[PDB]
Amino acid sequence: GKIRQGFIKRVARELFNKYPNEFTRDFEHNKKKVEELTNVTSKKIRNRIAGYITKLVRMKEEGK
Amino acid sequence: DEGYPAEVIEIIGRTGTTGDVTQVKVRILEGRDKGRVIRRNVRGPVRVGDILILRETEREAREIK
Amino acid sequence: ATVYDVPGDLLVERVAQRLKEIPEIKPPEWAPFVKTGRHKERLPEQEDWWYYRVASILRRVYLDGPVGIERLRTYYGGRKNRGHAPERFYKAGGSIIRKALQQLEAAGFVEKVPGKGRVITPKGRSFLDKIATELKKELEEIIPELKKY
Amino acid sequence: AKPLSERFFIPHEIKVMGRWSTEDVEVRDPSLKPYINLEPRLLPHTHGRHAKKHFGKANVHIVERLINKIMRSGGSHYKVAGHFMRREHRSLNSKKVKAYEVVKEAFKIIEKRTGKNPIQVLVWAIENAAPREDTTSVMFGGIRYHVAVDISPMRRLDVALRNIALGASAKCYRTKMSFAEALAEEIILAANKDPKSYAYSKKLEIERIAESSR
Amino acid sequence: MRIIQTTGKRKTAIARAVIREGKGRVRINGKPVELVEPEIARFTILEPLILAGEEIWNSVDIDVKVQGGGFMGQAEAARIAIARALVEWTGDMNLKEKFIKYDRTMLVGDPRRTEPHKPNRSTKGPRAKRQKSYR
RNA sequence: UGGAGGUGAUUUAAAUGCCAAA
RNA sequence: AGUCCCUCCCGCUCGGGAGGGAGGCACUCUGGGGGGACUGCCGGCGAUAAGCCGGAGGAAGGGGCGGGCGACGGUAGGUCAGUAUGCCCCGAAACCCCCGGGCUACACGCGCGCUACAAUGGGCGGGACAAUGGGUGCCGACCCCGAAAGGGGGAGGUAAUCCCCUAAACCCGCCCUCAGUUCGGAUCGCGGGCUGCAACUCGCCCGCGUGAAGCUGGAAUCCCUAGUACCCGCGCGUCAUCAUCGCGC
Ligand SMILES: [Mg+2]
Ligand SMILES: [Mg+2]
Ligand SMILES: [Mg+2]
Ligand SMILES: [Mg+2]
Ligand SMILES: [Mg+2]
Ligand SMILES: [Mg+2]
Ligand SMILES: [Mg+2]
Ligand SMILES: [Mg+2]
Repeated sequence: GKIRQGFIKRVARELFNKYPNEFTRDFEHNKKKVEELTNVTSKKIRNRIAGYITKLVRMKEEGK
Repeated sequence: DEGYPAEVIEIIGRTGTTGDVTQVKVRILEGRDKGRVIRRNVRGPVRVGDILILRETEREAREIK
Repeated sequence: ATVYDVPGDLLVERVAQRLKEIPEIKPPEWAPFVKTGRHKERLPEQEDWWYYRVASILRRVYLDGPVGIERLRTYYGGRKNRGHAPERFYKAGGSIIRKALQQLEAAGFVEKVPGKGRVITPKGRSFLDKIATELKKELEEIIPELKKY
Repeated sequence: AKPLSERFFIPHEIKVMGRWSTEDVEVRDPSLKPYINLEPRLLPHTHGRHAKKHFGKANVHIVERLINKIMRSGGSHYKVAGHFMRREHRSLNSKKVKAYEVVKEAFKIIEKRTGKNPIQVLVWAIENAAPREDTTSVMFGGIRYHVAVDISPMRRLDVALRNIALGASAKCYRTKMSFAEALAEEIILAANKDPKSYAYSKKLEIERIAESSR
Repeated sequence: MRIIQTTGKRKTAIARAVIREGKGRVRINGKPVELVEPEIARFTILEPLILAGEEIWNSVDIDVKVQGGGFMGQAEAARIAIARALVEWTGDMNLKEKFIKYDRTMLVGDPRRTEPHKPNRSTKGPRAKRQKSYR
């Protein structure tokens, strides 16, 4: 089961609202931005957060 | 004496006492009733596009849920 | 052509046939009564197994010298059936190998490096390589791909 | 014994074991046609990379399938011709070299005795030994009953191969015949619909029982 | 004077191959490849050469040093090294395309390794267990 | 959403509770 | 691996090999740091959510694979014969030492295994390829003596340096040809050795001889989904000597 974790979602939503004009639909750009904007040390957690942020960006751009 | 080939076009679901049997829909390719579509029970792994060799083409499996 | 260019068993057979002309190679007096190791069960069946063993030892020294008695004993060991117990690996005896090496040295084919073992002399290397060349000349008539090597 | 030209054999074309071509082999049965792999290939040894994925065994050369089928003991937990055949330590399990040699010698014998391409004879045997209707069991009142069903092509191929292997294994057990000779004899008998073949008789019995319980 | 080196790995067997211009001589630890036994091992090494063709085969010399593993593991590592050396030396993508169709593992390798053993009949395997009794 | 009635059917066999708690 | 020098072999050397010294960090390896995979991309189902199914590219694809870590409680489950500990007992014996016995007995029932009942073999000669670990109360190369088990000297090693350490299944050639046998090796006789203060009760190894049941197993019943199961050997623990065991390769 590939179920996203709660704190991943929470931190991703907090980052998205704080800097709406900072993330694009590109995974690498979001990965670097997440690396620089937080104190996360685990490489896996960074990837999870960046992926969810990418999904959020493309979902809001589509307008739901 | 040699049977009739039929082609599987749809998978319905598993059945049997231990889930060993699959129910499918087949289309007759040769013989008296060529072109008709009937449902059958099959033992063994099966996928869409396979061809079965029926020894007679008048028995139809009872529908399962 | 060198020893590396021919199958081992054919070369051993040819060398064993050739070694019977060397006066210094003679089976010892206790040869007809012994086994070739504690892991065997019956006596050797060939009436001239001594020459085969000597030829094998010579080719062994050619390829892995310097080498001593103990490592050769390891090489000639094998699996033993122990009745109701599981099979196990065991080493071979020492008298056969030591006598063969001493006879080969007396023939001038090997020499002793102190503290290290025994190595092949130029005479022995020539003796082996000539037979290897002859065998390869015979062999490539039926395997044309060997003419390149 | 064996000539040096055979001990050191060098191939130059992509063909089965460097000795036989499968260009003219044809499969008559429409159902087994896409499940008998006959693509050009030199060495039939895929190192078991196919069992992981679903339907992965479809694209494995038929000769390697036979080699894997005979790489066994034979009679572990059911009786073949009225006997358990537990080979144990002397069994051929996990020795792919010996099975390879057995198959090669059997193919040589088949080609010598009939004068045809061995792969063609093998295809004919598996075509004749594959059943078309089977049965499944139900329980009522403490009694077991049979109900007739149909067989998918891949299971047909598996059953044919297993029965050929079992017949060959039974023929050489504690007799003067060797394994290669038994395999060749079984294949030849099955190709001619001879009842003395274990696989053909087994197929006939299976289909009879299935018919008598529609 | 071109010299190219390649590497192959297969379950603790390691092979290093060196390829250069030559006459068609291939040696495995100093032995000509035509004398490798048993036959099933010899055909494993020869497949990339047969696929490449006779013109390419007779124009190069290959020497392979392989250590570790067993007699079947060593042959496959040599096969991988030879295939990589061939595709790099000639540098044409038609041959590389042909190898992938025949056998992908020739170029990507095989990552399988043994699984460590576990208690309850450890010496047999990680999953085989002692027979269970109730009375 | 939650309730009250009616008509049909319902695939072999399958008994018992010692020791102990004291 | 490429380059240089010296020596020795072969078809007499155009060519092809093997050692040694210089020299090098290319390749393998060793071990610190970093990258890489996120349902990220594409098509469907579902609700447009959560997710699911199927493809591309990729060393790796959907907890990537294998392990460690076991919540609040219960089981009057096991352990006071590992250690800690209350109560009751012995307290000149139920405490402390020494000698000899026993735990190793044998009409019989049961658990887990090893060896077999043979050709998918037995014997003899020859040819190939490992990994994990361990070593100063120790590992011991190399030489000599002996038919074997073993015996007498003894380099190097407090160890990526020296040693245990040239595995077996597998391949090639010859004998045996379906037989209680050239299958099986239990049981017993004579002789030779090692450890130890001591080998009868009660140790392990070697040579010759002897040659039991067993010819595939009723009702029942166990393990296992991929480098997994089956088959084959090896290392460490225990250890003066002793492995059909445990944990690993
Ligand atoms: Mg050997
Ligand atoms: Mg045995
Ligand atoms: Mg394993
Ligand atoms: Mg209790
Ligand atoms: Mg006891
Ligand atoms: Mg015997
Ligand atoms: Mg005694
Ligand atoms: Mg018998």
